[PDB]
Amino acid sequence: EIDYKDIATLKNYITESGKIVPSRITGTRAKYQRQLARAIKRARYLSLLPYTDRH
Amino acid sequence: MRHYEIVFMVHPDQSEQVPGMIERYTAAITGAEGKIHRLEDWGRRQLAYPINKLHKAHYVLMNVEAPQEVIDELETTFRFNDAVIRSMVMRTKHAVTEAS
Amino acid sequence: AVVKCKPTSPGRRHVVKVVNPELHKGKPFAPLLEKNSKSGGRNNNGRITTRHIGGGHKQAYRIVDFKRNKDGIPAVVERLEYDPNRSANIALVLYKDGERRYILAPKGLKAGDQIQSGVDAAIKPGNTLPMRNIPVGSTVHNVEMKPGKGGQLARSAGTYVQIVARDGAYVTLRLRSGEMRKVEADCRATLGEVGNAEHMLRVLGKAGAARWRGVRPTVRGTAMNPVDHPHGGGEGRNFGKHPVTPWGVQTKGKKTRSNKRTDKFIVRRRS
Amino acid sequence: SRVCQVTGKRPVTGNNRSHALNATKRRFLPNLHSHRFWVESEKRFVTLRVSAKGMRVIDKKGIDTVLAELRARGEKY
Amino acid sequence: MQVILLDKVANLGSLGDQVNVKAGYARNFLVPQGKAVPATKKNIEFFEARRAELEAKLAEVLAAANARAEKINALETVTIASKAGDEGKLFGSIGTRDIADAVTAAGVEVAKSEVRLPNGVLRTTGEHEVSFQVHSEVFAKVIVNVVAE
RNA sequence: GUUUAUUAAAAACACAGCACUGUGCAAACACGAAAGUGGACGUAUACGGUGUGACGCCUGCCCGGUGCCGGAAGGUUAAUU
Ligand SMILES: [Mg+2]
Ligand SMILES: [Mg+2]
Ligand SMILES: [Mg+2]
Ligand SMILES: [Mg+2]
Ligand SMILES: [Mg+2]
Ligand SMILES: [Mg+2]
Ligand SMILES: [Mg+2]
Ligand SMILES: [Mg+2]
Repeated sequence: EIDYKDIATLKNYITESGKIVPSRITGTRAKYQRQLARAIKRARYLSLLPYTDRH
Repeated sequence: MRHYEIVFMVHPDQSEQVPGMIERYTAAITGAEGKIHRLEDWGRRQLAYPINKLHKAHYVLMNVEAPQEVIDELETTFRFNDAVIRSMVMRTKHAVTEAS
Repeated sequence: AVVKCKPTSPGRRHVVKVVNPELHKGKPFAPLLEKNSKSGGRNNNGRITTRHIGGGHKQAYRIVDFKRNKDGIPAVVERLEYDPNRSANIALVLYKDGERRYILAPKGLKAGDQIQSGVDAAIKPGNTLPMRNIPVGSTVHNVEMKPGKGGQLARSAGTYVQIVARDGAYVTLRLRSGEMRKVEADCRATLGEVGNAEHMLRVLGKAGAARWRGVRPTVRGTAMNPVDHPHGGGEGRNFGKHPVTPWGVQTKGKKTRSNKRTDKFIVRRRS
Repeated sequence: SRVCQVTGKRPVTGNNRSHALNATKRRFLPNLHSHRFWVESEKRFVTLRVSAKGMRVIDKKGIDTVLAELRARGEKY
Repeated sequence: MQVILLDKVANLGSLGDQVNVKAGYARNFLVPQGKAVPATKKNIEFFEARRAELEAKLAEVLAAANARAEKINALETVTIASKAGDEGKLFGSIGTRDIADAVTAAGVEVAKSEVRLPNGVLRTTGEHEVSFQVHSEVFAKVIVNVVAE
């Protein structure tokens, strides 16, 4: 359901240095976090999101 | 005969050829009884990180439904086309036509 | 395939053969053959110039198209056949205009496959294009040193050349030996590796096997007398000398290349 | 035939002497080179086997005068 | 070497000067060309009688070249065809001979040796600029475009 | 299998196999004052040299000496000036 192109919402679940925020903090469900991570990694590959703050 | 989602970024200097490539790629699938369910030209966008000493790329979206061979034979063309860099394809179960 | 012979007799225990059922069992293409005679290592003066050459089975040369200048005419692989003159096999191709030629068989080529040569040819094994149009990082074989001169690199059974960089009018090639060399982008190359990669797994098994292919015995320098070889003799087995060639040049380490003409194209040596 | 076509220089034989004055026969041969000189009169390039000294002779006398001597000697060029 | 210049040379000197140069420079370049001749008493007297007309004649050669340069410059567009691939990438190339023939075809006769291609060999489609050297002191320019189907 | 034709046929030589090393093609190398020729109408799964000598289990330590390879700031150093 979570789409990697839905780029506006992705910063809500990543930090400044590109860290993926853990579910314990964001409170997202386990199922959604798994697909969320896939979306984030997918976006990073397309240069839509940064892997880290250093490039 | 499955649903596919195709994203490919081209060299910014080739921003004037993107309409041509879309027609050729669309023609190839439509010739094999396929049909395009979504087409979107996202324009030149800022890259999150540089690729090959390059910072701006032209983004487009292409969600299609076609047989195995036409995408498989389309991938090889993507490889040797220097204009396009870092293309991706995906598998989907249902056709989607949203603005996104 | 590689088959180990059963030890039915000495000289057959250790023999390992390379069997390719796809090779043509019949006679070669007669109009594309010519006679080549054995020299025995003798030059025009009659002196033995290179040693350990002599005898062996009679062989007939076959004109192999090393240039591949037939541009824009597709051809079909008629058959693969054995080539006594080289480690690799040769694929007989038929251009649809009615002309037949011999080419080195690539890794995956088989009878009936489509092959095309030219600047606009598709990127498939067996197709010949200038390295200018060939994408970088692609494996190629039968590379020409000069445009139009014919391929001279990666002609052996399983050899190949990797295109690593393309800068301006020159392409840097990773040769099979490990040395990096610069060649003009206008030179042609054939996509894909050379076929019959199992040629290195065969074992002759017996002394006569080497003789069949014109390799005469090699005599060690230690067993020589001082007059014949620098290693000389000595009562018993005495060496006490730095190893050298039979003409006194030090071997086993001494660099020998002295070509100042083309060291410009050698970006990096093999080691 | 390592002979200059202009000055007629040919290899000559001498011996090289070491510090102990040992004499071993040797040969002195000229600085012949293959060079082509334009003939301003005939609009064509002429190539002949000449030495460094011979080139200077052509420089001083001129190519046109030099080829005249070769014709007199019957040497083909 | 001491030589007599028959034409304006870029850096060595001007017409009629007596300036020494390297033997190789005069032997292999100036003498085979018309730029200069060896400096000897024989030619010096011949030069003096020939001095008046050579200076006058060399003025007409660059005048025709300048006139021919304008004629070349008049044809501001030349169209050539070649093997053009996808996204305008040509598999082949457009050599100096190809561009030379185009200008003479229904145009002005231009030698193959006066075409200048500093940016390369025009291996890409579109329109590019090519320069010619009709004479040592004149220039010609024109836009050249290649298209094919 | 080969060898001292005519006192030595062998444990000697060769051998398939193994290893080191050279060689990017106008290859190294070799015969030639040179042209040229062989290597090879072959192209590093190729070719030359060297040692070992099927196969099986293995092949330890030492780079001071000699040789080779790499670098070379410095010292010393030829013709020439
Ligand atoms: Mg040998
Ligand atoms: Mg051996
Ligand atoms: Mg003995
Ligand atoms: Mg002893
Ligand atoms: Mg006896
Ligand atoms: Mg006996
Ligand atoms: Mg032994
Ligand atoms: Mg040991």
